[PDB]
Amino acid sequence: SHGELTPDQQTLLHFIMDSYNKQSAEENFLILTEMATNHVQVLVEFTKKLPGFQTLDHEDQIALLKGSAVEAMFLRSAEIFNKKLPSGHSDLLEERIRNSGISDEYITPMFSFYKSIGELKMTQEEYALLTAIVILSPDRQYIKDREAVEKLQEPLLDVLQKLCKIHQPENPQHFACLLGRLTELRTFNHHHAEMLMSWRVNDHKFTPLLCEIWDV
Ligand SMILES: CC(C)OC(=O)C1=CN(C(=O)c2ccc(OCCCN3CCOCC3)cc2)CC(C)(C)c2c1[nH]c1cc(F)ccc21
Repeated sequence: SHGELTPDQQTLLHFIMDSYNKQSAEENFLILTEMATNHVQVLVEFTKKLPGFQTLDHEDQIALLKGSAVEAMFLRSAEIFNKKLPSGHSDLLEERIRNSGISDEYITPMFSFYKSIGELKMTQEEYALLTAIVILSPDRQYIKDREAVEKLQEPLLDVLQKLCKIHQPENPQHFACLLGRLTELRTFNHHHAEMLMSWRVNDHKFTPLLCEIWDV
C-alpha cells in the first residue's frame, strides 16, 4: 500500500498528482497544431511545478522544456487514447490523422505505441510520474548541469519503482517494462523531426510557439 511511501515521498506524489490533474484536409492539420499549442501551455505549467525545477539554471529549464515537448505530447496522447477515447472511435481518430497529411508511414508506430502503453494498463500516477521523468531527463541536448537534473529525476524514479511494486506486486518486471516504453517513446523525436520537415516543405506554417518549441 501507499504506506510504502515515506511522508516525504507521499508529499511529492501528492504535489505531482495535483499539478498533473490541473491540466476536411488542411483544417484537420490546423486542429492538430491547435491541440499541440494547447498541450504546450499545459506542459509549461506542469513543468514549472515539478519539485526543484526552479533550482535549475534558467537556460537548462528552457532546454528541458523544449527537449521534452514531443515525448510529453505523445505520452499524453497515449493517455487520452487509452483513458478517454472510446475504443469505437479509435479508427476514426486514426483515419482523420491520416487525412491531415501525416502518412500512415509514421502513424503506424504512433498507434502501436498507444496500444503498447494500453497493455501496461498504467495508472494515472504512473502517467504523471513518467511525464515528470521525461521532462527531467539529464541527457537532453544542450543541458549544462546534468548532475543537478539527475538529482531531481532520481527521487521520481524511486517513487515510480515503489508505485510499480505497489500496483503490480506479482509482476516484478513492471518498472523495467515502463522504462521500456520510455525507450519506444524517445523514437518519436526522430519521427516528429521527419514530419516537420515534410510539413514545412509543403508550406504547412505554424504558430510562433510551436516554431520555437519544435525548432522550426
Ligand atoms: C496532447 C495533444 C492532445 O496531442 C496533440 O496535440 C497531438 C496528438 N496526437 C494524437 O495522436 C492524438 C490526437 C488527439 C487525440 O484525442 C482526440 C480525442 C479527444 N478525446 C475524445 C473523447 O473524449 C475525451 C477526449 C489522441 C491522440 C499526435 C499527433 C502526432 C497526431 C499530433 C498532435 N498534435 C499535432 C500537431 C501537429 F502539427 C502535427 C501532429 C500532431
